[PDB]
Amino acid sequence: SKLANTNVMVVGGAGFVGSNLVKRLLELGVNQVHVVDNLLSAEKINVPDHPAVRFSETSITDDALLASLQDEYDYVFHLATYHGNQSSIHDPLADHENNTLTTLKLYERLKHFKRLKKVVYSAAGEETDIVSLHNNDSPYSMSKIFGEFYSVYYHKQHQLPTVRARFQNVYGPGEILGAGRWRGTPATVWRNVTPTFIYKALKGMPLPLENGGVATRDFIFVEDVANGLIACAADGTPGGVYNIASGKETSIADLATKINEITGNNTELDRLPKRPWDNSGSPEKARRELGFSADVSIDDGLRKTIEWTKANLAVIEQIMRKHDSALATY
Amino acid sequence: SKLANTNVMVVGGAGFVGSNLVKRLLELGVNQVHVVDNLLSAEKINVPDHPAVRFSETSITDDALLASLQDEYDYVFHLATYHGNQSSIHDPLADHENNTLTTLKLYERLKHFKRLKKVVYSAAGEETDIVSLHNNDSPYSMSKIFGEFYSVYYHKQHQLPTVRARFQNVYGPGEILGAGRWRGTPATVWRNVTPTFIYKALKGMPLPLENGGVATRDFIFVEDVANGLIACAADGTPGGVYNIASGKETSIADLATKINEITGNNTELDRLPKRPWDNSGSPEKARRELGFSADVSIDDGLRKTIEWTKANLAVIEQIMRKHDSALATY
Ligand SMILES: NC(=O)c1ccc[n+]([C@@H]2O[C@H](COP(=O)([O-])OP(=O)(O)OC[C@H]3O[C@@H](n4cnc5c(N)ncnc54)[C@H](O)[C@@H]3O)[C@@H](O)[C@H]2O)c1
Ligand SMILES: NC(=O)c1ccc[n+]([C@@H]2O[C@H](COP(=O)([O-])OP(=O)(O)OC[C@H]3O[C@@H](n4cnc5c(N)ncnc54)[C@H](O)[C@@H]3O)[C@@H](O)[C@H]2O)c1
Repeated sequence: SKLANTNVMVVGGAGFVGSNLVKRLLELGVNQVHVVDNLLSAEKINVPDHPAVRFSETSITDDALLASLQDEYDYVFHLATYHGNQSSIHDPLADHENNTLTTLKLYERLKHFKRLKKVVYSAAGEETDIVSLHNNDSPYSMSKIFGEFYSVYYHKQHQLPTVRARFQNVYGPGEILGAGRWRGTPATVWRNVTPTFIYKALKGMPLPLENGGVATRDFIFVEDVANGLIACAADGTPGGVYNIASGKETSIADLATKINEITGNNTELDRLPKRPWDNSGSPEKARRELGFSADVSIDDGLRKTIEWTKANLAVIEQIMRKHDSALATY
Repeated sequence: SKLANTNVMVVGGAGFVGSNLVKRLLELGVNQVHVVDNLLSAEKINVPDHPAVRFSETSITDDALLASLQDEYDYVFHLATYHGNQSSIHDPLADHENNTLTTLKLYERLKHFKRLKKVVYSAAGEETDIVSLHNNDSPYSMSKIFGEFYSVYYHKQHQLPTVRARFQNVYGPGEILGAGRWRGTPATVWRNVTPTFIYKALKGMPLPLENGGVATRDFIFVEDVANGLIACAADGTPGGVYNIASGKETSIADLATKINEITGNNTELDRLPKRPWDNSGSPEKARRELGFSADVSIDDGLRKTIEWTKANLAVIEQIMRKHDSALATY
């Protein structure tokens, strides 16, 4: 691997995608991983106790931390965000600090570093660089896009070797319901459909389907996402963008169906047939240019995710329970 | 006028466009104007000593000021920026604070105000709401676009009655060379081609043309811009965008030629013929929907601007001279 024996920074490295990227980097034989993470939406147990892992429990927007940074990194993965859509809507200023300003202050610091081979930014999901002012359901979605603007600017103006990796609907081990601090809404606990469904199935309760589960999504397993981020780092064109995607869609009804089959959850599912009006990212560029393919099936990824959830269920419950009081008063 | 007897806030109201908008608002018989301006790129003499004008010499990002704001405004004009392209490139963080965060914190505060009929945002120049990640020569240009994203979001999510007014190449009385603090580069003094040309012509010196002055621009007189902003306030569709534009292009060679004719500047101009490759915003929407037309000719506007510059030349020179030391060491 081009990443063997390298020094890498993972901003947001204690998070869901981050922690899995860190695991993989260590597997690939990196020299050092510097995790920078304020634990706003993460648990310390998702960092490793590793001699190669240095952990700064600090915001990447902290001026002292930024000024302390040395030109000793080959690669930077910028994965920090304000998790997620619902939280951002609740408090756009909390989102801005942890989602927009993060990227700007990081790049501003990194712009004169010469050891950097690649700076990989996790963007929201061929690849086009045209955007509408009207997309944008949340401050979160806007912050993600702003990070792409910054990634293009810093490349053009300062030759910062940025690569934007667009993904969506990641799932897998290491996504903990209720991870971090209360960010204003029940989505702090119920972060995403897949871990919510897995948790509820493991507890033997009915999976709540919205509108018969007709919505489809391209789910991608987190270990494929980690490998895709690494491919972007190694071989992605500076200034460029790649979809990191499975190219396969699964209905929420089928997601639920599979989670129930795997867990043994015997409870009813109110599912409806999908109609053309219910749903009216290509992986080709990454495949062709980076040799990257996200090949873990929804069935295999779900099994792995459920296995991890089962093994860590008590810990996850203790973490969920810290938000009981905020949940009850929401 | 719909603005007669209203309470209006002008963020950035001590500036070039702002001060002229304030003058016009007072002419239209507004009840109160609250100018909020940190004077970062403005002079106090551009505010009026008026019983109707309240001046807060404070950033619009100041938390105390924001929390102090009352639901007592009919109209808000958000004209603050970090002046301008060159400065923003020099210090993207200074730009962010005074160009991106300004809009976000303002809107976040204004979002539950009920007396607001319109919030008018000065954007950078039919009207489309699709943008490229690759436009964007500066952090300034990105901040302007981000403000449009915010203006659309806050309208959709919170019914904030935003109107984006896109203009460019404003000129006229009240633009003072060297206004405000040093923002890192000589552009602090030499702000824009028109006042630079007028100042130099009045001093009897050769106007410096770049590449024979083949570049063309749609110049618009500041009093037309003020009236256009007022039309947006009165009649602009919430969530909407309008070009505020003359629809007429002038070459920098012709700009220079006219300034020399008006001032009597007898010095040479190195001008070249414009070729098709030298230059390879429609006013129709504003005309049709708002009854607005920017009809002041380049010849008439230049005369008015030169007259004002002549009358205030000593004051402008004293203001320019404060940057002598920063100029000499740049
Ligand atoms: N999971 C998905 O389906 C998905 C989809 C598209 C894009 N993304 C992007 O992937 C990246 C990782 O997201 P995730 O799903 O792992 O969520 P996450 O919340 O688990 O991870 C983000 C991490 O950023 C950290 N963080 C927040 N503010 C910080 C700050 N100021 N300084 C340093 N760290 C800070 C959090 O504590 C957390 O560990 C994000 O940039 C996100 O927007 C995720
Ligand atoms: N003049 C043009 O050709 C042009 C073209 C397109 C758009 N605009 C836009 O028009 C608006 C006015 O620009 P201008 O040309 O009058 O420049 P300007 O610099 O004279 O005015 C901007 C004002 O904002 C103030 N300001 C800066 N930071 C502030 C803050 N944090 N809080 C409150 N006030 C702050 C400055 O002190 C200044 O008075 C801007 O939004 C600008 O981006 C101007």
